[PDB]
Amino acid sequence: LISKKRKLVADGVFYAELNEFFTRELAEEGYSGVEVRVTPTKTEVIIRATRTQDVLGENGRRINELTLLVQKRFKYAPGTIVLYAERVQDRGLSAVAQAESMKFKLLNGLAIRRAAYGVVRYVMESGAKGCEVVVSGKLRAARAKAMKFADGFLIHSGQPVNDFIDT
Amino acid sequence: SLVVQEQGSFQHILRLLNTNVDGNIKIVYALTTIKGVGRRYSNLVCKKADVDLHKRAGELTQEELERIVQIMQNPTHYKIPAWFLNRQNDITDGKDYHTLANNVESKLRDDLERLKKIRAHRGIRHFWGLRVRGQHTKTTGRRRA
Amino acid sequence: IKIRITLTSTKVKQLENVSSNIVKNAEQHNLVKKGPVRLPTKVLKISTRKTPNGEGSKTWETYEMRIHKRYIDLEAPVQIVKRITQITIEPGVDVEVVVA
Amino acid sequence: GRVRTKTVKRASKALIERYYPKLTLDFQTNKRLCDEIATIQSKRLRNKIAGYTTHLMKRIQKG
Amino acid sequence: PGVSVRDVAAQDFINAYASFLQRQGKLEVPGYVDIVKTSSGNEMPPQDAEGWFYKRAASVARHIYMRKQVGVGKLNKLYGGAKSRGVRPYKHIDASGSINRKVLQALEKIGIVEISPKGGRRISENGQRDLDRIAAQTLEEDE
Amino acid sequence: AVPSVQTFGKKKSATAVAHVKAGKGLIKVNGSPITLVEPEILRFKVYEPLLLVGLDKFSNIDIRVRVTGGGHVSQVYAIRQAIAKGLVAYHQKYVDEQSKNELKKAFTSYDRTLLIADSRRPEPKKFGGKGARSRFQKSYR
Amino acid sequence: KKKWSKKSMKDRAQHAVILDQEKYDRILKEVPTYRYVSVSVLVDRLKIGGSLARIALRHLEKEGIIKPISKHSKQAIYTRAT
Amino acid sequence: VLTDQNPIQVVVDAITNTGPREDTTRVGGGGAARRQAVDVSPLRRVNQAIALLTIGAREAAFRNIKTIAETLAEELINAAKGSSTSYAIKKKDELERVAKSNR
Amino acid sequence: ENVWFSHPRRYGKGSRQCRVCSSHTGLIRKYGLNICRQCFREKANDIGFNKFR
RNA sequence: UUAAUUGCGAUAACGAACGAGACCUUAACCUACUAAAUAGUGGUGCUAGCAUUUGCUGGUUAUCCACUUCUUAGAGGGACUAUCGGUUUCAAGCCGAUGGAAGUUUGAGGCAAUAACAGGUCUGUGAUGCCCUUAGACGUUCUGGGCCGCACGCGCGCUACACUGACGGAGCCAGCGAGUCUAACCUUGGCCGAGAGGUCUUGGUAAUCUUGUGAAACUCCGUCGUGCUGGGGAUAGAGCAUUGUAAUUAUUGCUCUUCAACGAGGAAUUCCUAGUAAGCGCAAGUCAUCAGCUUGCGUUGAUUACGUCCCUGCCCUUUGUACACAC
Ligand SMILES: [Mg+2]
Ligand SMILES: [Mg+2]
Ligand SMILES: [Mg+2]
Ligand SMILES: [Mg+2]
Ligand SMILES: [Mg+2]
Ligand SMILES: [Mg+2]
Ligand SMILES: [Mg+2]
Ligand SMILES: [Mg+2]
Ligand SMILES: [Mg+2]
Ligand SMILES: [Mg+2]
Ligand SMILES: [Mg+2]
Ligand SMILES: [Mg+2]
Ligand SMILES: [Mg+2]
Ligand SMILES: [Mg+2]
Ligand SMILES: [Mg+2]
Ligand SMILES: [Mg+2]
Ligand SMILES: [Mg+2]
Ligand SMILES: [Mg+2]
Ligand SMILES: [Mg+2]
Ligand SMILES: [Mg+2]
Ligand SMILES: [Mg+2]
Ligand SMILES: [Zn+2]
Repeated sequence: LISKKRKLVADGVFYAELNEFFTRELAEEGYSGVEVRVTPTKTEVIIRATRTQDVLGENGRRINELTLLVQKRFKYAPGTIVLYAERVQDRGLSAVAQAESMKFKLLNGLAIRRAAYGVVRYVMESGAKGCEVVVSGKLRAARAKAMKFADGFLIHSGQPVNDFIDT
Repeated sequence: SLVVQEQGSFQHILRLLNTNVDGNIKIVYALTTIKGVGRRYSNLVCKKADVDLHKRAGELTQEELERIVQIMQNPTHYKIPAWFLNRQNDITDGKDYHTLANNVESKLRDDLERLKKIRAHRGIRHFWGLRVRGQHTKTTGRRRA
Repeated sequence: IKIRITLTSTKVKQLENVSSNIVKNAEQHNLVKKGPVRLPTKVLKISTRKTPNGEGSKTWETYEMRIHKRYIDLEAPVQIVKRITQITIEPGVDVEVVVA
Repeated sequence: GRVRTKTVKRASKALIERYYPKLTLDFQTNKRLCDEIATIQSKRLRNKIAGYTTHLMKRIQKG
Repeated sequence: PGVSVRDVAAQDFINAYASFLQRQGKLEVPGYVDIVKTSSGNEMPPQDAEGWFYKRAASVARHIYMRKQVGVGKLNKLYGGAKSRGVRPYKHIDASGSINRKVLQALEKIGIVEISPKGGRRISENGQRDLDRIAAQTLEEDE
Repeated sequence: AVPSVQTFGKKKSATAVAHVKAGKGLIKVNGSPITLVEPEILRFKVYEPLLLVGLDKFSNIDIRVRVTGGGHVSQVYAIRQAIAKGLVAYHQKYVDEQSKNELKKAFTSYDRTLLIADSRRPEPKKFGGKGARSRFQKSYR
Repeated sequence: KKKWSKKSMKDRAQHAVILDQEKYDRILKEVPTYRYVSVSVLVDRLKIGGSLARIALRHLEKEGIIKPISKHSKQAIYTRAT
Repeated sequence: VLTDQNPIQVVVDAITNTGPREDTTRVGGGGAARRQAVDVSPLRRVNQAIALLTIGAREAAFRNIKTIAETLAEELINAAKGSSTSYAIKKKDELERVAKSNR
Repeated sequence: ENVWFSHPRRYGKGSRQCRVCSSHTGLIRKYGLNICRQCFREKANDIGFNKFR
């Protein structure tokens, strides 16, 4: 018994809160987005990741944990919410995943140029038409400066950016 | 399309409530010259006295002027509804008056005196000569006097 | 039997696909209907200063959400009713079925 | 200004280079065969290409 | 040929009908007349003051003859106007409600309008006849 | 049945629908004859097509106009546009085409916007100003 | 407080408010010879007020001395009838 | 009612009569720049005529009892005759004299 | 105690806060999303709000 | 030559990429498609009034019938400077006219390159390194004040200095939008109240109800009459209401009274080329209440260029430089 405007902005805020929760929790598992398909009899939540085995855990233990967390937080009834996991197609064609990989490499201690060029090589090997990586901040000094690593050609203007570019 | 010539008893500036009221202008906005009397009050009393409002104040009779003065001096006696009045539920007696030419200044002044001797905020403000209705003083009332 | 089906999506293509499959189902079952009535797509606007802080040229940004609403009226028995609510589901498309 | 870009001009040059015993001095049928014989994403660009092909065929009819 | 309120200018009809009502002298005037402004946004009361209730009533009668149903809210919206708020910018303020309410009550008692379903007031049969005849004479005054 | 057409005249945000059938020559506007459009001068602005083509061409037909949107001037322009377009539609469907040509020629020779709507539309409002093109005021010191 | 102005006063005419027989018969003998008559004329000529001018115009048009050609409010336009 | 001619003939006569034919303009090479006299186009003549007439009527009807309409009538009639009492003709002759002096 | 949180928070800038940043200034209260304008600019494409003009 | 390193082309360069453009959204056309009591129209039933001689104006939810011109959208079409004439090495293109809904890249926007500023922001962030502080804490919370405080100086604005007008009556026309759930939102209608507003109900989770948002400027009739005047309405006194726990340095609204400067604004300076400036109001944002502000919407709708590089700046080339935090 809610207007459709507020219904849809609530759907959007729900998707956003779920995305933020999952990109904070499953960062070590290649979380590359989520889909939310509501339906009669339930709402299903399709996570798209790489390490689906680690997302599932043993006996679906972690999936059960996440279903329970989602239900308790969003006031769903037990059984009205379901979580599925899927191996994402084209791992190289996913910016969030490569960014998380860069993050973990730089935290483990790898060097900036090595990491960024590994990323761009993997992407352009994965059937892309262009990739760009920008690392900004304090790099071997106090004064901050950016480093743009790139291969192939990219676009910056127009609706083709919303269509093709993944940022 | 009314043209009556006139008879020469018309009078220029007249006197009432200790105010040199102007003739040669209609009676409502003429009576507005009296401090304490505005457009609404004067229109209303000139309606209740049944004097024609198309008439100029200098073209009127002493009995009409006295009727109007009597009305404005005790208006509630003539079915004036007690919310046209500038001093209602006054501050001391609880009755409803309507101050006029010099009583307006005297009453304002004794109000300020009450607040000053009470040392109320508005009285201190009036004494200092500042704004009292809570306005901002940073950019206005610079050459206020 | 007086059913209204309202679809309240943001995705015009998915909405029109749903409408098309519904109407062709009702047409191959040969059910009298009032065709898909398309209400005005309502635009939800939010205007915001582009900047977090206050300095700079006062640049404003209007974000929009277009909500597309369709409704179809059907005369239908309970079996076709229950199966129609069984099916005609796609992501991002919200449906409401009401009788009378 | 109504200056055409090199996308339009190259496309028209190719269409003339390999479809001359064909499209004529008429924008309408040149358009209706451009959408038949080329893959163009937008009607606006299709019509620009058709117009430039018509202009070039007018040029070709005289020398 | 037949005539109606819609075949004559509104000013002419309203003047004629207000004169008819003032001459008939039976409708009403509440008693707070010759005191009031007709609007919280107006600055002075009406200037005629030998009437103007009949003008308001004629305007309301024409309005309800045209329309289907109205209320005191609609009439306040219609007869309101720009309140000069001194040094601040103007603003729409709606008219006084007691005035139009008592106008409609008097029009009911004299039988020109009635209460209607779907709320509000509606034009009655004898009131429609009255306005039509007044319009006919308002038009053929010009002979 | 009776010979009947229905047309529309337009302006900024006003539209005037006009039913035109066969009748005895009554020209109404929302409830009322054509002589009460109420600017008192755009009345002469709306008489124009009648006065141009001759009132004999309105004797056999009934026109009834319903106007909504805009303001008084735009409503008048919509009314005259709708009247002219409905007359032309009637003369095109029921009368022959030569009369339509003569009528259209007269209307366009007097004024182009009698049959064709003005394509001028409001420019939107942009920030930093009270209007489309205007900016607020620049302060340097 | 510098004003940056001139503030030149005026002569302050004293147009009449109510008439007598002299102004009345002056009106009655001088509203002819006027090819255009209106409030502005009856104030730049005879020094009556604008209200008196309105009333006198209605009066004279009642009798028939001045012919009307358009009586739009805020601008009354009369000529002389011969 | 006054000046029983066609009033359209009157206004076009006014426009023709109060149209400045010669006017000045800054011409120079930089620091050496003067107000040199030049001809005036007919469209600018018409526009300046209308502007002068309307401005004179406006600032005449301002702060006085006469109306904008009769002030404009005064202006148009005096301009069609040639008066030197009208704002328009006075400005016209001023500009023409200045341009003559600055030839 | 009973004075720890005594003051009412039924209205005003204290009764609301962003569901993300827990901030009282700059709330978008339209359509019942209750997000600061900055976090809204961050999460708009996720929520379904986009720029077209 | 172009708005455009946009193109013609020339050519120690060739072939490419980014940006521009193309693209997306929106506004304008479709009496051609799909349809639609959540938008309309016509007719037929019932019905009111005037005329009566057919007719004119209206109302009418379970009267139906028919349709989609207006309204809504979805898929599509349409303009591409089309045709013609001039002008140009006679190429890109430009100018004019005709047609057309539309011929300033159709109009307005969104997106928007490389390189940078030691621009702003740690007071948006459970974004953050370092430093400081960390229990009589700079955490958190309660009460009360302040952020409004005023001899003055600047910036954005609102009101106005009046008749192209103020006032009073009538007439009377929009569009963008918002709205209640575990709540109390937008509120019609009836009654009371001068007014603000109060009260009894009602509809709407919304193309259906508020809302034809019966807006205002505007028009028509009258009053006023060049008088710091019925222009203007700050500054003050008193009272009545509403929001809120609480209004006292007035939250705001209303009534009466008081009725200040201001007589078109000096040196200076801002915005603007068509449905644009300007005038006019309306919705939303903030919001318990508080618009003089902003974001958008529409209503009425001018003058004047259609040009130049004189001032202020921008771009490219050549040129000089004792400059490189770079006149
Ligand atoms: Mg009014
Ligand atoms: Mg104003
Ligand atoms: Mg504007
Ligand atoms: Mg004047
Ligand atoms: Mg019927
Ligand atoms: Mg040619
Ligand atoms: Mg563009
Ligand atoms: Mg920050
Ligand atoms: Mg502050
Ligand atoms: Mg500013
Ligand atoms: Mg005033
Ligand atoms: Mg008025
Ligand atoms: Mg509307
Ligand atoms: Mg400047
Ligand atoms: Mg508000
Ligand atoms: Mg406050
Ligand atoms: Mg603000
Ligand atoms: Mg230019
Ligand atoms: Mg040298
Ligand atoms: Mg050096
Ligand atoms: Mg130096
Ligand atoms: Zn936030």
